[PDB]
Amino acid sequence: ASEKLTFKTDLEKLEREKAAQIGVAIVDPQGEIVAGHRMAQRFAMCSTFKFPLAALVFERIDSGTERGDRKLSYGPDMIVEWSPATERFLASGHMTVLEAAQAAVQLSDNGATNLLLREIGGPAAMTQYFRKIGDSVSRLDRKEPEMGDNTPGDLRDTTTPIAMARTVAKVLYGGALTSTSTHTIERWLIGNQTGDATLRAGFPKDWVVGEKTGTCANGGRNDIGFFKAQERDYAVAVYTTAPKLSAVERDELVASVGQVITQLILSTD
Repeated sequence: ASEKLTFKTDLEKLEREKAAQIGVAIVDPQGEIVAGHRMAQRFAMCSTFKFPLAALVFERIDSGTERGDRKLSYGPDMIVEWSPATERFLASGHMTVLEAAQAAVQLSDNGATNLLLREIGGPAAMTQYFRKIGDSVSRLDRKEPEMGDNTPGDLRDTTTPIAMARTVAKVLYGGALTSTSTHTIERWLIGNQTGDATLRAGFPKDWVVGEKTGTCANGGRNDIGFFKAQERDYAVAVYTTAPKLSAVERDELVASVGQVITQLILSTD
């Protein structure tokens, strides 16, 4: 209670001084709440949905309705803003399911994400997967990049911190995927290339951390994932809205939230 009050007060200070709204949820591996802030306020998911999308793909691999080495053909029509791996593989004419999923998770590659969405039935099928694993909140309505428009008040392409944190825990800890598929996605999250300056920059350097970032128009900056601290496993979701901050200052904001999280966790002994 005392620690939870410091958590709240310190996030409210960041919110007030950075003119930002901060949504956080921390859950244990079974989805029980450790701490939260605006945890049931809706925020645009931005690229954070690419981690659940990968989980959906591995579920189809686990079930035999997809194969990771299946070649997904495409042309230049699939290149959109921020498609670094898709652009590199374009001349070869395809990416495999697994290549696309790894680029979506680790580089946030939009073309690779849309390639997978083409294959699994689109935003509706992403939403259906959320519902299947117990998430009645998260919804994908659009492909990239327009799903990141983050029009104020729009409930399309949103989640809440608590719903997403519980989805992360379900995927990583609650048996949604085989051990092999779970480990593959865990390692992709640890080796993510886009999160060096966000949440994991605010955590102690010996905590094992893996996460997926998101950036939206109108000041969305998010980071979801998992961390292992003091031999305890957690799932975490951070969504922020800071319209007036610079991109670097939003990075710093999420890292600061990581520090506030750390101080709560360390006050469990």
